[PDB]
Amino acid sequence: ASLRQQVEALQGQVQHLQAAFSQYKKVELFPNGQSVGEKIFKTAGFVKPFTEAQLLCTQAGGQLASPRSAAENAALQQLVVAKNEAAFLSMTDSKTEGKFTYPTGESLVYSNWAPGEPNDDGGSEDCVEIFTNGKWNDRACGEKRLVVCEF
Amino acid sequence: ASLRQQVEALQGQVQHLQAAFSQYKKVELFPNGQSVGEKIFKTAGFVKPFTEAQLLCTQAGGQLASPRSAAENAALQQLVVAKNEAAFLSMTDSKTEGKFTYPTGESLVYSNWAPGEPNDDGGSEDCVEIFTNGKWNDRACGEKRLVVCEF
Amino acid sequence: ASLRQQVEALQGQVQHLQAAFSQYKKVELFPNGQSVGEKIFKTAGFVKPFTEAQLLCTQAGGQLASPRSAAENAALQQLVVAKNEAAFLSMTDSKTEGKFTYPTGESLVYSNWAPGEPNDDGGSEDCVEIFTNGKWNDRACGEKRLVVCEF
Ligand SMILES: OC[C@H]1O[C@H](O[C@H]2[C@H](O)[C@@H](O)[C@@H](O[C@H]3[C@H](O)[C@@H](O)[C@H](O)O[C@@H]3CO)O[C@@H]2CO)[C@H](O)[C@@H](O)[C@@H]1O
Ligand SMILES: OC[C@H]1O[C@H](O[C@H]2[C@H](O)[C@@H](O)[C@@H](O[C@H]3[C@H](O)[C@@H](O)[C@H](O)O[C@@H]3CO)O[C@@H]2CO)[C@H](O)[C@@H](O)[C@@H]1O
Ligand SMILES: OC[C@H]1O[C@H](O[C@H]2[C@H](O)[C@@H](O)[C@@H](O[C@H]3[C@H](O)[C@@H](O)[C@H](O)O[C@@H]3CO)O[C@@H]2CO)[C@H](O)[C@@H](O)[C@@H]1O
Ligand SMILES: [Ca+2]
Ligand SMILES: [Ca+2]
Ligand SMILES: [Ca+2]
Ligand SMILES: [Ca+2]
Ligand SMILES: [Ca+2]
Ligand SMILES: [Ca+2]
Ligand SMILES: [Ca+2]
Ligand SMILES: [Ca+2]
Ligand SMILES: [Ca+2]
Repeated sequence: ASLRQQVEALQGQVQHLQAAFSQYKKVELFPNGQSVGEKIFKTAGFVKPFTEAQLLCTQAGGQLASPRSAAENAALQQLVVAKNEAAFLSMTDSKTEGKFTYPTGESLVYSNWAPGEPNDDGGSEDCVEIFTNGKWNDRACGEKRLVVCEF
Repeated sequence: ASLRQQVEALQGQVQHLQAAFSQYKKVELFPNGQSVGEKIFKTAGFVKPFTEAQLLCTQAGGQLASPRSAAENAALQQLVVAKNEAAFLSMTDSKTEGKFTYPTGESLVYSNWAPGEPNDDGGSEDCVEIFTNGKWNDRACGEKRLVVCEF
Repeated sequence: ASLRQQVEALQGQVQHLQAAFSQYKKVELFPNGQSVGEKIFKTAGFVKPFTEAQLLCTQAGGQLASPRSAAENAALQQLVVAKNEAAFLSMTDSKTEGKFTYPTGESLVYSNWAPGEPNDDGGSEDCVEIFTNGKWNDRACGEKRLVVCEF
């Protein structure tokens, strides 16, 4: 009997937490975050070469932005447009030229390559950048692009 | 009766969440947010013209800062002072000159105008900025001011 | 006794909340915060003299970074390195020259002084800064250093 009362009490505490937290979710994502589905993109707000950008995301418990649908790509694009800086995606073809994969090693399930890309320009573009127009282009990993991680 | 040991686990989970959530709130608000009552003000840390600022807040799930009491205005003022950048409020008299209203449409229920304001200087001041001193002044919507949203 | 089904329900809500909270926490800390044990360090991203930095942290419900172990120091070093700006710690020897203490008055339980430090150079170094290499140096409280608070 006391348990039924203890349960109701917990119900009230949970409802409170749920409500308060929903508000802080909005506050937190402003202005550098974007929620799409169960994924959250967040930009560090600055540019870094691929290797450094990758380390920043992984050490933070996430990974570089990896849009796997038109919906996610559009969400990521909003951050890129807002910062007016193209960003690096997580995928590369460093292992096998022409074969882009996620950090897991799996093949792409979605892509939004600009016409003619990837073209491995100069024979040395193994990373991927997303333009403010939302399209993808393979680019030199040594370049510095906006750091956007996904969680 | 095993339900009793399960309730005990739940109680522990909720207390842990209450403690973690409270700590997280302080972290989030530092150093660009202010909690006042049920409202939360948060600055984007940069400036933008009115239209742009308004869009940013709306798309983020909130709206431009709309202080409705001396208490809210003081909370907002802290952010303005910290950043040393005057900010736009959500209110405007763009529809009917001389009559400032909220994004919703209702008339002002609180105001903290500087002496002599609003004066529609140049016959073209329909937006509202709040100075580091906390006072309000009607200013051209085309000017760039600190973006501060409320949630 | 559908209380067993009622407990099942809350079990699900609490776990759903635990998952969302864990995700938003990681997002929150990227890229200006660092979690170590139950402590959370977060930098404001800018510099301020000691008194102003201390006030910012206290007003935020926390205090200046106070590394109490090699683990916490390394965590704080990450933020300093990321911003490439030495930061102030909370400890000072203002009360009794030579004896550094925490805001509570307790003497240090951990230190990471650089060789030759602390030296009270010039006869007036009562604050402490942590370099990008993680070592400490007593420095004039009037200098402006990175603001990092702990919650
Ligand atoms: O530098 C190596 C890359 O060089 C070429 O890329 C050019 C595009 O050809 C050029 O049009 C422009 O791309 C912009 C695109 O037209 C625009 O719609 C979008 O919003 O932003 C893009 C980025 O500014 O500039 C890029 C170079 O930055 C080449 O096509 C590409 O394959 C090479 O990797
Ligand atoms: O530019 C159009 C506005 O021009 C006039 O505003 C001036 C004030 O007259 C001037 O004193 C100064 O206001 C500052 C105020 O005195 C100070 O206490 C506060 O902390 O900051 C204010 C902003 O710097 O500058 C403003 C212009 O920015 C005119 O009075 C106003 O109605 C016109 O809209
Ligand atoms: O200004 C008062 C301090 O002056 C002296 O400090 C110097 C060091 O002597 C100098 O080597 C350099 O320290 C750097 C340290 O060698 C390096 O490993 C670390 O990553 O960064 C340090 C800071 O750039 O600069 C400091 C001054 O900033 C004096 O030794 C010290 O006791 C005085 O307080
Ligand atoms: Ca290659
Ligand atoms: Ca390639
Ligand atoms: Ca290319
Ligand atoms: Ca008008
Ligand atoms: Ca007007
Ligand atoms: Ca005016
Ligand atoms: Ca002294
Ligand atoms: Ca001293
Ligand atoms: Ca010294």
